[PDB]
Amino acid sequence: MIIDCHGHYTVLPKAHDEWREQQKAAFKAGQPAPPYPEISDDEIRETIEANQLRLIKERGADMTIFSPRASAMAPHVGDQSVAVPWAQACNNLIARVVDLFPETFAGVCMLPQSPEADMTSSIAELERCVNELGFIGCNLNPDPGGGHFKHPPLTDRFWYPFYEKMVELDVPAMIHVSGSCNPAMHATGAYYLAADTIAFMQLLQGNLFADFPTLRFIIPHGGGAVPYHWGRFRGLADMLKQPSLDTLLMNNVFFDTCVYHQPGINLLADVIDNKNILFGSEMVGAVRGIDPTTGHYFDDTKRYIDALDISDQERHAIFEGNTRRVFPRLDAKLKARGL
Amino acid sequence: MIIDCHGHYTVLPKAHDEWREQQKAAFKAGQPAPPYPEISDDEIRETIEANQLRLIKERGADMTIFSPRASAMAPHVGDQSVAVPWAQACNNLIARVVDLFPETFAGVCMLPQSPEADMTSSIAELERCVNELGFIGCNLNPDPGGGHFKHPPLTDRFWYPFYEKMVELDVPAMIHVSGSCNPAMHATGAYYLAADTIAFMQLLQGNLFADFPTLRFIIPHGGGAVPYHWGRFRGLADMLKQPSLDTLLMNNVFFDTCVYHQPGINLLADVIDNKNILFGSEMVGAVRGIDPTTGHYFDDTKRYIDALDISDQERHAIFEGNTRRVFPRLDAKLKARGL
Ligand SMILES: [Zn+2]
Ligand SMILES: [Zn+2]
Repeated sequence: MIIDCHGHYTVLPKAHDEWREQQKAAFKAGQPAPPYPEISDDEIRETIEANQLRLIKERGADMTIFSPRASAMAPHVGDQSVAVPWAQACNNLIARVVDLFPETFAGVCMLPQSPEADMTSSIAELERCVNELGFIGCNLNPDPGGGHFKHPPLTDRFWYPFYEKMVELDVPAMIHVSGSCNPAMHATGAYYLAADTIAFMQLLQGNLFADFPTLRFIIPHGGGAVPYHWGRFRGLADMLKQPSLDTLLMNNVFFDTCVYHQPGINLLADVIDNKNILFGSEMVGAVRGIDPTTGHYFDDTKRYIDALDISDQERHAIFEGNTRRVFPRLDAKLKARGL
Repeated sequence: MIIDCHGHYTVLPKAHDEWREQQKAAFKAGQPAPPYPEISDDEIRETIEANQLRLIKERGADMTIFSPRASAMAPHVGDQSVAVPWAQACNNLIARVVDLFPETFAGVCMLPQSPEADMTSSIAELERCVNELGFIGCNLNPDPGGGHFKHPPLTDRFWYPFYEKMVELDVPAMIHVSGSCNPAMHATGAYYLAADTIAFMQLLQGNLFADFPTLRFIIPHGGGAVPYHWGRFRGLADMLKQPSLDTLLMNNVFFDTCVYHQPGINLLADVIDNKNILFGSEMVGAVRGIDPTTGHYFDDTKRYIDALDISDQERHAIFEGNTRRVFPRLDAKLKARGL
């Protein structure tokens, strides 16, 4: 089995983006937001079937772990009064897609984070999503201010009440920022990668997993700059007098394979331990075109693992095993289906 | 010839970092600057001979392109009254080093940048360092605020008068942030690399080198995250409806070889055209220790170049050929010595 660990609901029913701009325009006008529209299951079936389900079929995947659209999380302007109904509405959409397609999609939640609030409503939405909607994970935005890193590092006690709910519920988080309000910083091509790189160093500077020994993070997009500069990060453990990386982090930190070329993927498999590598592609996302240089899709990352010269034990772990051990609720669901 | 294009004067005379802390502490009230100390040729020569030159010898290099200490250039709080005398004092030390060891060190200057100012004083110090001190390039800081990316992208018209001076003096710039004022961002493990990645995407969003076709940038640390995610950046060129990377950027953008492990060095060599790779090591810098996994130093990047399977012309471009074309003034100085 091939479980795609990274994916967002990007091609949406039209009334959803419509309401989102009315909710945005009503808040900056001092008005309440209009009622959320009704969306048909056939409309939801249409968006999914035309896009995600088609490519999963073509590309030989079985499941995709599905979360709200990453750019549209935009936890900026304005406040919690926008963030909570928006986060709730997007995850309700994710829950409905799983209802219509439960053998293929597993849910991961966005959180109603915003710069002016602590993690109280996100702990609520995580609980609502895991307990009532059957979700298996969350998306954690390390900079809900969106491009100036004006929020505390992930080792800060600001985050500690949130991590306790994660560990009790046994759910991991993918560190994942959203849209950028910084003109100097494009989101999907720079801001995503910088936050990944910064997040990994933040953990390297501290000892979070001394406090939460079972807490597990995924840093997406092959870990930002990190495997490419792996030797730089090992040497900094020594420069900081910190424990070696294999013990400090790599039992709690895992990287996905949304690196969009064979040489980036060849390097990931070469430098990061097989158990820390999770298959992902983030299809219908940042890079939707074909590679002139290969004739295959950029985000068809299975082709890079499939082209690797690895053992079947290694193929099983990237494609299915690693994700099921980091997401226990998904392992438990697949056992209960005999898989 | 073996020229290390990236290197800082990191081990300083005691009074310099001392005077830096008094210039900071005097500004902590309303005071002018304390007396700048006198520094001897023998003290300076000692630090160089105990450090950089000894390692050049053992690592078998001929030249180092030398710039002020990068972490301590960081002009946080406050303004030009600090940034200009600090840069002048810093650049003088590099000038004196080259005076003492001129066949071995070539000078590149830091600039008097600060968040509230334009490039007027930066233009002056570059002219002063190039015209009067004979420098061959500069270090250009895209975020002097020290950790928040609150400054305009490198494509903005804010930067154009400075590029005009770079263009007239025939000096390139290495894109370089400094120390971090962000609690969420360690400098050498995140901020250095995060800025490199953000800098490259900014230029990919626009067409700066249509305006300044002779403008040349070096993005250090193997391009930050950039070669590792080259397919993501190529695929984003189509997503942005933009010209291809080889034509939009790769006649004007150069990457050094400060990637501190063989597989990262293997990837950079693999995806970046030979003409865009400049040998560097940033020795005695962020990572000063030995690699347990290899038995050689992390920052001994020449050893990684030596292990590549490339032609002698290809080795020639990395070690001597590419940098002599990007720093014409040094080509002319080396030509003027018959080499
Ligand atoms: Zn994503
Ligand atoms: Zn440097």
